[PDB]
Amino acid sequence: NPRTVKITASSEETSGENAPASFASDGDMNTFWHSKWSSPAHEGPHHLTLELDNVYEINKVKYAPRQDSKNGRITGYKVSVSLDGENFTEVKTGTLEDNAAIKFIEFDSVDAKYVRLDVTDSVSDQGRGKFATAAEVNVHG
Ligand SMILES: OC[C@H]1O[C@@H](O)[C@H](O)[C@@H](O)[C@H]1O
Ligand SMILES: [Ca+2]
Repeated sequence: NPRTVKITASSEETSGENAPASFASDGDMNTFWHSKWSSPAHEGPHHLTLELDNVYEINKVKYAPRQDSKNGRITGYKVSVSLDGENFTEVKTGTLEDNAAIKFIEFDSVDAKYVRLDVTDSVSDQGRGKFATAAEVNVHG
């Protein structure tokens, strides 16, 4: 029910491959957002912010890792909510297992128009923290 109308990111890759932030919001597990890795690489801090079409009561973020590589797989996160897009309130901080499984970050119900996923840690095939990727990210109530 919470519907993402817009997604913005710290950075995105569109030169070395086509991996824009919108690819984290397109319902397709075969497309991923990637932080900019082509020179000059953006090495963080990485984040993804979802703008919803209304204020929703939310209690879960789904984070589906890219399925073809561990590059940018998020292992450390903060989730924050906002009504205006500038003033955020942290609702959850934690770690995520280093595997390709869809992750479900759960917290007490809270109103949000914007949901920001800040990366505090990530892994790579090779590395830590340099990249961030997501096949899909969305929010649920
Ligand atoms: O160096 C970063 C890059 O590494 C590549 O091997 C991978 O195909 C890209 O998606 C990107 O993660
Ligand atoms: Ca996708």
